[PDB]
Amino acid sequence: RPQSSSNNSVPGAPNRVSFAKLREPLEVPGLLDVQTDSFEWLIGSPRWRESAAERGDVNPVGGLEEVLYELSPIEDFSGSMSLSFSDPRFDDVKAPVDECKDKDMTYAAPLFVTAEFINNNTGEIKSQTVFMGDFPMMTEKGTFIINGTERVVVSQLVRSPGVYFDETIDKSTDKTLHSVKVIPSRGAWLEFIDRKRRQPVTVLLGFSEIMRSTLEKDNTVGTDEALLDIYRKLRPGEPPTKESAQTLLENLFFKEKRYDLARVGRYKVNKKLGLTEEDVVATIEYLVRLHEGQTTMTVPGGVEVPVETDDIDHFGNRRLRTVGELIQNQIRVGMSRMERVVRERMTTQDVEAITPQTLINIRPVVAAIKEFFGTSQLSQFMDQNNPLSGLTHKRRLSALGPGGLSRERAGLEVRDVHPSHYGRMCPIETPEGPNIGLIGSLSVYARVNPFGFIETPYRKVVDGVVSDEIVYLTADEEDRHVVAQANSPIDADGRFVEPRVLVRRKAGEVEYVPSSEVDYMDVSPRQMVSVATAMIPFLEHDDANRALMGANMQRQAVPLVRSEAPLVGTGMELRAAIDAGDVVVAEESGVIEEVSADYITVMHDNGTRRTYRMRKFARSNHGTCANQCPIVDAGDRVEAGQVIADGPCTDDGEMALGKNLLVAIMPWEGHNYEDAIILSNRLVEEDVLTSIHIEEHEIDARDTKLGAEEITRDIPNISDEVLADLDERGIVRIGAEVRDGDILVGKVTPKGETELTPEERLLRAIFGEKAREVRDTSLKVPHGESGKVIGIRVFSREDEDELPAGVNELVRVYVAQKRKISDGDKLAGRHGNKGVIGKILPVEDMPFLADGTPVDIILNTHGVPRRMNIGQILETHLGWCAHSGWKVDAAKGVPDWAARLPDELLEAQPNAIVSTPVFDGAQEAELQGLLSCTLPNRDGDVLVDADGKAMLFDGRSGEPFPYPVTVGYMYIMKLHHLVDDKIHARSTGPYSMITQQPLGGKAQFGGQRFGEMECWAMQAYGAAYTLQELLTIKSDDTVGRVKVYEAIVKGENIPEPGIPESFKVLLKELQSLCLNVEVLSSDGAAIELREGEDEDLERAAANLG
Amino acid sequence: LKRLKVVAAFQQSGNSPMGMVLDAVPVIPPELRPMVQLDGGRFATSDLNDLYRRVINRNNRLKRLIDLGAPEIIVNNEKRMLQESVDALFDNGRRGRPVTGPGNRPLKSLSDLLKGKQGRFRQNLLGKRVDYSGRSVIVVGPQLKLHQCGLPKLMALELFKPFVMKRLVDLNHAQNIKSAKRMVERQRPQVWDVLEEVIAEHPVLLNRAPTLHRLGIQAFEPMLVEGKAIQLHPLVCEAFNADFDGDQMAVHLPLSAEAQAEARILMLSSNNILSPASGRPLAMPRLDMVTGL
Amino acid sequence: LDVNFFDELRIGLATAEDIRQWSYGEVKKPETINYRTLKPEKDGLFCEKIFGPTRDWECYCGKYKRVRFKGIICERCGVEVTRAKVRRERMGHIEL
Amino acid sequence: SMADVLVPPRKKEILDHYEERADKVEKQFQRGALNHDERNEALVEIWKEATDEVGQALREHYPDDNPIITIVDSGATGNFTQTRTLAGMKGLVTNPKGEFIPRPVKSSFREGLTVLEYFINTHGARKGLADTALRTADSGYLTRRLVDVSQDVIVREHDCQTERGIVVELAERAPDGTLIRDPYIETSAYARTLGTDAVDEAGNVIVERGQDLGDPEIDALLAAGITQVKVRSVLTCATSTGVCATCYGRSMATGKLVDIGEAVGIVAAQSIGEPGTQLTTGGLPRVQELFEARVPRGKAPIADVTGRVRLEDGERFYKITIVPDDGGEEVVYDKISKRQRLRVFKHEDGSERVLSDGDHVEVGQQLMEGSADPHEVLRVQGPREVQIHLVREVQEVYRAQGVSIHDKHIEVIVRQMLRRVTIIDSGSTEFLPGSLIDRAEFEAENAAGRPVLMGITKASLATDSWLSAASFQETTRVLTDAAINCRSDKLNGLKENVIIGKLIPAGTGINRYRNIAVQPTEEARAA
Ligand SMILES: [Zn+2]
Ligand SMILES: [Zn+2]
Repeated sequence: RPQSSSNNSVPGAPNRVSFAKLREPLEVPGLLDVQTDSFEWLIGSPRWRESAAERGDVNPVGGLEEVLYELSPIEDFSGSMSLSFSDPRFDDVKAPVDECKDKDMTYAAPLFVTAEFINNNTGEIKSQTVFMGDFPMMTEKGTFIINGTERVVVSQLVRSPGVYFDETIDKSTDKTLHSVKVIPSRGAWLEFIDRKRRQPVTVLLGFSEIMRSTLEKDNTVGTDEALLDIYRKLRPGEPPTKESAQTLLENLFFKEKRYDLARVGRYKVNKKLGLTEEDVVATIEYLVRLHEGQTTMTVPGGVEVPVETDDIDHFGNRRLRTVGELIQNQIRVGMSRMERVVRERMTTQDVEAITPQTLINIRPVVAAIKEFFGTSQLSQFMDQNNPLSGLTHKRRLSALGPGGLSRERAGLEVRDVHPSHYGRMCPIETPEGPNIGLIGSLSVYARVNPFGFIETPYRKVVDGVVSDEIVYLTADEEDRHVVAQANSPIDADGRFVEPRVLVRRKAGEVEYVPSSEVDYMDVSPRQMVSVATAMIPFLEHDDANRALMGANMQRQAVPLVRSEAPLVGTGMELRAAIDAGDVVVAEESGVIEEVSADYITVMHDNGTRRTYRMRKFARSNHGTCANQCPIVDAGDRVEAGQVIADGPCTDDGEMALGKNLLVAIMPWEGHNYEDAIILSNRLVEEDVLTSIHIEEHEIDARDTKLGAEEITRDIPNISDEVLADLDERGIVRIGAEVRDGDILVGKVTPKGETELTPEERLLRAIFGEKAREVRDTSLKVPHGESGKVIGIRVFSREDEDELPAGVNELVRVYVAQKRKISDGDKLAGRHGNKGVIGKILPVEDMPFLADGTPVDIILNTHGVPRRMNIGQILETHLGWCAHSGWKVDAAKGVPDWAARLPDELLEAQPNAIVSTPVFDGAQEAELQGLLSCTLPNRDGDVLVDADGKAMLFDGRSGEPFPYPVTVGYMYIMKLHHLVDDKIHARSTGPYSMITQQPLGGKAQFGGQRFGEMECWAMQAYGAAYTLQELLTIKSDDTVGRVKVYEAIVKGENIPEPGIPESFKVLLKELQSLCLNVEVLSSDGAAIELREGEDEDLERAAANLG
Repeated sequence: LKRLKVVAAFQQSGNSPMGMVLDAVPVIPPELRPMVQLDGGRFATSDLNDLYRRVINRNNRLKRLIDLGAPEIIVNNEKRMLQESVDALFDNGRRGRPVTGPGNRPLKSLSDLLKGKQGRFRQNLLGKRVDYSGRSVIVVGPQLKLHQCGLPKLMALELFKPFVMKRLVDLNHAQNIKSAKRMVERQRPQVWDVLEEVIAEHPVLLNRAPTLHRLGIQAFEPMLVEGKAIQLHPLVCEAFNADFDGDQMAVHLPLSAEAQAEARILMLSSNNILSPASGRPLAMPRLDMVTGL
Repeated sequence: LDVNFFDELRIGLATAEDIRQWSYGEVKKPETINYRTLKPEKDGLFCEKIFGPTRDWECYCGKYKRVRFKGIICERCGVEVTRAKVRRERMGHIEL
Repeated sequence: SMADVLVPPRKKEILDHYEERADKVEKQFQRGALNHDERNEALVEIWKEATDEVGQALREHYPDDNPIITIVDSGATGNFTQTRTLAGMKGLVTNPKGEFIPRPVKSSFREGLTVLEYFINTHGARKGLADTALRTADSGYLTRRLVDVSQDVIVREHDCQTERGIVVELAERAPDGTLIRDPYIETSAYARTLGTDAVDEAGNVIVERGQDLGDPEIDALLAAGITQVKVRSVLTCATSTGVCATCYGRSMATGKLVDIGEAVGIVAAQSIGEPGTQLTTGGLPRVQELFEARVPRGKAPIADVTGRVRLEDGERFYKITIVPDDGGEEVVYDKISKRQRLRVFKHEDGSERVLSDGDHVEVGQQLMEGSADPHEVLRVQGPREVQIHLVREVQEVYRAQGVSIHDKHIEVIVRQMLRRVTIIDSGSTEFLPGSLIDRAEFEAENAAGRPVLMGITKASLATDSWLSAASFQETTRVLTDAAINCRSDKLNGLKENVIIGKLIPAGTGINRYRNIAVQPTEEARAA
C-alpha cells in the first residue's frame, strides 16, 4: 500500500488516505505500556527482564525483589538470628477474568517467596517456601478485577525527592531571601525542623560575610550546646538525656530505616551535586551561593554545578508513580508491619522449634493490598462508556490522591500548562470542571522512566542532516539541547532544505538557529497531543477551550447498535481502537476454521487452534452495551495483529464514536435557537442514533427483626394477571417485556401484628388467617424504565454460594433498553460544538437538496463563529467531498493547488474514508480545490457548489430558501447525557427518617432541592406563601403534608402550614450542645413542642363507627 | 474591659458560671443519629454514635478505676481521656488531633452539624427538598407564548397527580379515590383529558441553577407537550442564563390559593420583562431573532 | 396542634439540672443493638426503655404490643407503649 | 463557509514589515542597549500594532453583507475581535504568569495554527477556564455577604417626607454653547424621585418634586438647560428601619414607584452579585475591599483641614506637612512612597496641575493618587460624603467592566454600612465605651459617639438576631456569646421566619396585606 494510506503497519486495516505531507519516522508505542510495563516491572516478568537487559541497568531488580532486598536483613536486638527473603514466584491464576467478573471475585495469583532462617548459635539454616497471599493481577487490557468490578490504577503526579531552591521577596524592603526545602521519599522534611518554627541556622552548626553575620546571633561551644538545643527544640517531652537525645537525633540524618534515601531522590541530588553529610554541607554552600548570584557552584570534590532556582512544577522535578510503584509502596507498608511482627516473635519463642512459617504473618500484607485496591483514590472504577474512555482512563495522569496535593491546596499555578509538558502531558485534554489542571493524559509518544520521569522521542540531527536515530529525553535533558519542530522541509537524503529551523528555547522560549546548531527534532506533529485530542480533525483550526470540550466528549460518546466509521478521520482511530482492547485481534496468523456470532476459531499454520469468544450484549460499568461482532468470514486468511471482530464503537477496526450526518448550517424557525439541534426523524426510524443500555437490578432476601424474608411468587393483594411474567419462584422470565412499575423479583418481608390496619386485623381475627403477616417488598421496575429481560442470575444459601451474613438469597435481573434518539438527548461534534436536540422534524419538514435528499441535522449558524472552532466547518466541507467522491483534472497537468497532494488523493470514490492528521491535515487550498472537482449525483447534477454551499427547498412551504446554505457531512456523537435518565418528577414519595425531608435523587423517587439562593429569589419577589409552603407542607411538616394531600384529593382548600421538623431538629442539636434553648410566647412562658396522639386515634376509631 | 464584658455578662444574665463545667452530658435522640444496615451485612452509624460511645467507655473505665483504688496517675490519665473525648463529642479537632474513623477520617462532631455549607443551618433550614417538584432537560420552545411552558406529559401527570385523581373521581372514570390512584399510576387513557383540564390556568414555577437574581425563578402556564424535555420560551433564556447544551431545570407546583396567586401575579413570566437591576428589557429579542428583524 | 405565636427564642447555658430534666434516662452501656436479634440493647445509645419504643405501641420485652395499653409503662422492661415518633424527641444523658 | 471567511490581502506584507521592526529591536537587544523587559515591551507594542493593522485591513476587505460581518454588526452575537482571530490572526498570547509572550501567533484559525502557536495558546485558554471556576465562587461569596447584611431592609412606608437628598449631574457645560450629557445619567439621575423643584433661570419649574424622572422628564430638563438635579435616595431617607417608597423611588422591574412590601435589600444584593462573574485593587476584590470597609492597599491620604502645604522632596519617599489657615497647629503627614504619584486636580486658584510645593489645599482634597481610605473621609468630610464616595467607587469598578447597576441598589448596602456609632464616652447613659450602637437606640436612649463605617460582614454579625447571625458565619462563636449573654432573639426578620416556618415579614407577609377582609358588594350579590 502507498505511503499516503495511514496505518500501513496494521494488517487488514481499512484504506484511509491521508493528507499528511510529512513522513512518520516513529510509530506510536503501545498505548497501554504505561500500565503493562509498570506492572511487569513489579512482577519481574521475563518481558521486563529482556527490556531491562537491552535498555535498562545491567543489574535488574523488580519491585517485589526490591522490597525483599530492602527487608531481607531482619535481625533481633541480640543479633543471634536473622530471617531473609528472596526469589518472588507466582503460581497460576485462581480463576479466569470472566469467572471473576461473574462470581464477584478478585483476579489474582498466589505469591510465594523463599524464606531463609539462620541461627548464629547452632548454625542451622532453614529454607522454606512461604505463601505470601493472593496477589491481584493486571489483565491484558491493563486493568484489575476487584470484587468482580474492573478497575484502573491511575498514575499519580508527585514531586521527586531532592533539594529545591526558591527566592522569596519579603514585604519589608522587598529584599531577596532564598528559602530552601528538602523533600525526602520517607521521613521528615527539612527547611532553611519538622514543623518546629524559630529553628536557628546557628543552632545546627561576601559569602562568608553574610554567613558570618548569620553566625553572630548565638555562640557555639563544643559538641554539647547545639545538640542539646536540637534535643529540647525537637520535642516538648521532658529531656531524658542531652547526649542520648543528640544521638537519637543523629538517627534521623543517618539510619536508612527511619530516613529512607530515595533512589530517585538520591539520583536527583547527586545529578544536582557530586557523584549523607557531604550532601548537606554542599546544600548549605548552594544556598550561600544563592544569596549572592553565582553561575557556578563549588564544594569539596564538586565541580560543574550550576546555581539556579528550582521550579517545582517542572517535569524534571515532577515525576510519575505508576501502578507498579503504588502497589510496591503499599507492599512496603505491609512488609514493614509484618517485619514488626517478625522481630516481636523472634525475641520470645523457642529458637529450636521456630521456622520461617512461624515468624511470618501475612495478615498485614494481604490487608495492605486489600485496603489499597479497595479504599484508594488512585484505584478507580474503570470508566467504560466506549473504548476511548477506558483507554484514556489508563493513560490518565492524576495529581490527587494520597501523597499528592488536595483539591483545596491546588492553586492556579499547578493547573496551567507548563512548557516541560511538551510531548509528555497533553495541554488540551483535561477535565473541564474543578479538576482542571489536576488531571492530565499521557501524550501519544510519551514514555515513563524507570525513575518515574516522562520522556519523549526525538530525532537526532548530525551536522544539519536529520537522521533516523531516536533518543528519548527527559525534560531535564530537553532543557539543554535545542529541539526543532517536525514541520520543516528536508532533503530526500536527510538534509535540512531550509538554511535555519525554528526551535524551542531551553527556558521555554522561541528562537531561530542555523541547522548545524540544531540537535533534536520532533518525531511527529501530534507528539504533544493525547490520543483523544489526536482524533479531532482540523484540530489546529479550533481554539483550545473548544478542542478541550471535544476531547472530553469523545469519551462521553455512547455505543450505537451499529457503528459507522467517520468519513473524515485523523488516522488515530485504528490504533486507538486496537490498543483500547475492546476489539478482538488475532494473536497468530492463520485461516478461519469456523465463525459464528458466538466465537471465531483460527487454524494456525502450526496446526494449532485458537478460538476467540465474543462478548455479546454485555453491560459495561456505566450501562452501555459492549457487543463484539466478527468481521471475518470462513475461508478468510488473517495475520497476527489483524482485527477479527469489531467491538463497541468500532467499524472494521477503527474507533467509530458516531455517525456521518448530512448537515445544513442555517437558522431554522427558532428550533435550533441557542445551541439547540434539529434532527430528521429518519435518524429515529432507521435507528442511526439508537443505542442499547443495560441496567442491573439487584435484590436480596435477608434476616430481619421479625425473621427471614422470602423470595416467592405468592404476593398478597396481587392479581394473577400481573404475576403472569413471573416464574414459579417469583422471578421475571427471560424475554419478558417489563415497564414502569412491573414486578421483577417477588419478595415478602415479615410484618408485625401491630402494623395491620384495624380492618386487616378484623379479617385476620374473623377468618383465623395465617399467623405469618407479610409486606410486599418485591423488586419493581423504577419510574421511566422499559425493556426486555436479557438475563437472570440467582444465588442461594442452599447452595455453596458465598453470601454476606443474614442474606439468604440474592437475585440479579438485567434489563436491556433500546433507546432511540429523543428530544433532550445531547449531541456533539469532535470540535467542541454540542447541544441538545430541541426538535425532531418529520422527514418532509427538513430542508432538502434539489434531488430531494432531506438533510439529517440542522446546526444554527450563530453558534459557529464565536466558539472559535472552524474545523467543524472545514470537516463538513471535506465530509461532502468524501461523500460524493472527486476527480481532479490532470489533463493539462496537476494544478498548483494539488501540487502537494499525494497521487492517491487526486481522485476518490463515493463514500471514501479519509485521514486529516492534526497539524499535518488537509490545507485550505486543497480543500477548496476538492470542492470544485466533486463528482455529481446519479443524475449528473452537482449539488454542492465550489463554496461548499447548496440550494435547499423548504419542506414546509415548498419555496426555495433564497440563499445557498452550507451543507455537507459532519461526524456527530450521541453523548451519555440522555433525557430518559434526566427526567424525574414527584408529587409525593419517601422521606428521610432523620431529617423528615423528602429523599433526594431520582433513583429514590426524590424531591427537588430548593436551596438558599432560591429562597433569596422567593423573598425578592415578596412571595411569602410560596416560600412558606415550599419549606413547610411540601417538605418536613409531617401533619401538614398528609392534610394537604387530603385537601387536594377532596377538592378542599389547602390548610394552614405547621411547624417544620428542621426547627425541632435544630433545637435538639442545640440542646445536645448543652445550650438551653426555649421558645417563648408573648407572655414570657416557654412553649413545649409535641403532637396530640388522640387525633389520629379519634379519626381512625370514628372511621369504623 | 474585655474581662468586664464576660464577667458582667455572667453577672447580669443570671447564668450561673457553673454551667461551663458539666457533670452530665446530654444524649441526642437516636433518630437524629440513626444506624442502618447496608447491603453486605455491614452497619452504618452516624459519627455521633462513635463519639458518644467513646465518652461512655472512658467514663465507665473511670468508674472502674475509682472503685479499684488505682494509682492517681492512672485515674488522672482516664480523667484526661474523658475530658478529651467529651471535647471530641462537642467540637472535634478544636483542640488537638481530631478523633478519626477508618481511613483516618476525622469524625463529625455536634458542632459540625451547625457549621458550614453542608451543616444543618445552611442546607437543612434555609433550604430543603420539596414535594410536587421535578426536573428535566430544557429545549427551545419557539412556538410558546411568553407566559407558557411545555411540560412533558408524564411529568405533568406526576406533578398534578392528586388533582387528576380528584377530578377523576368527580367524573365516573374512577369508582373511588384508591382506584383513581391505581389508574393514574398505570397511565390509563382516561387521564389525559382530565390532566389537560386541571393543568389549565394552573401556573408552575421553573428554576435554573444557579439562581443569581429573582428572575432565576419564573412562573409559566404549562401545556402538555410531546417528549420528555421541558420546552422553554426563547425570550426568558437571558434571565435564566439558559443555554441548551444539556442544561436542566426544576419545576415546582404551587398548591394553596395564595401560592398560585403569587405565581400568576408576582412571578409570572410576562409580568417581568425588565431587569430588576438596570430596568433594561431582558425578554427583548437576541441572536437569531435580531438577525431576522 | 399549634400555630406559631412564638414571640422570641431564648438561649442560655444549660446546667446539669436542665440536662437531667430533659433526660428520659441515663445511657450506661456502650452497646448499640444485638447482632443476632437486631434489638436495641438495654441502657445503650438506642435503648428503648429511655429513648422510647422502636415499634408503635410495643414494649421491648413483648408483654404489651397493642393500642389498648397506650400510656402504660411495662413493669418488666420499663418501655413505654406509645408512638415510635417519640424516639426523635427524647434525649438521654450521661452521668460523668 | 471556508469561502465566507475572507483573509486580508496584505497580511503577509504587514506581518513582514512589523517583523522587520521586531528584527531591529532584536539587534538593539543584541548590542546590549536594550533591557530584556524593554525588549519584551517594544516587541509587545510592535505586535499589538501589527494585530491592529491586520484587523483594519480585515474589516476593509469584508463586504458588509457577508454573514460573518452581518452577525456581529447587527448586534446579534459575537464581536470583531473573534472575527479578527478567526480570519486575520490570533496575535499575542499570555504567559502562564499572565505576561504577554514576545512572539505572537501569526496564524489565524482559518489557516490553522502551528504546533508551537497552539501550545502557547493553551496557556491563556487554560488559565482562563480556571479563573472562571474560581471567580464564580468568589462572586457567590460576596453576594452571600451582601444578602446577609441587606436582607432585612424593606420598604416600610410610602413617604417619610424628608427634604434631604443628593445632587446629581444632568450635564456639563462645554466652552461651546453645547451641553455634554453626563455619562452616569442612566444609573444616577434616571429613575429617581425629585427632591427639590428644578427651575430654569429663565422661568417656571420644569419638573415638580416627587416625580419619577423618566426619559421625558430628563429630556425636558435638558431642553431647559438644567445642569444639576437634587434627588431623594435611601442614603438620605429618614425612616428608622428600612426605607420609604418615595426615597427609594421607582422599582426597576415594574417601572412604577416601589411597592410597600417590596424587599429591596435582597433585590440590591442580587443586582450587585449577578453580574459579579463578569468582573476581572482594580477588580472584584476592589468591590469586596469597598463593601468590607478595609483600609485599601495603596492608600492615598487626604487633607485633614484647609491650609498651605509644605512638600518635602526625598529619594525614597514623599513627606508632606500642612500649615492650617485657621491658626491651628500644623498637621504633619509622612511615609508617602515615591511610587505613589502626586494628585492632579483643580487648585483653589483655578488651575489644573499636579500638587506642587507651597500650594493651597482645601478640606478633604486628595493628596496622592490612589484609592482613598473611606474611614478617613468619614472623619474629615462627614457621614454623607463617604456614602457618595463608596457608591461612586463601587460604581467605578462595575462600570469599567460594562455592567449597568443603578445607584440605589448600592445605596441600600452603603446605607446598611453607616447605621451605627461608636461610644467614646458613656456619660450619663449605660452604653459601654468603644461599643457600636445603632443610631436609633443611641439617639432615643440619650452620650458621646461618632459615626462609624462598617464592613458588611462586621455589620452583619452585629445584628440583634443571634439565630440569624449563627446561620451566616462563625456559628460556634455566635452561639457561645449568645448563650453566655442569655440573648433572646425577637424572631422578626425574613431569615428567622423562614427557619421556624413563619411567613416572611415582606411582600405578602407584612401585616397590612396579610390580614384583609374581602366580601362582595351588595350590588354584585343582587346580580
Ligand atoms: Zn415489656
Ligand atoms: Zn425616605
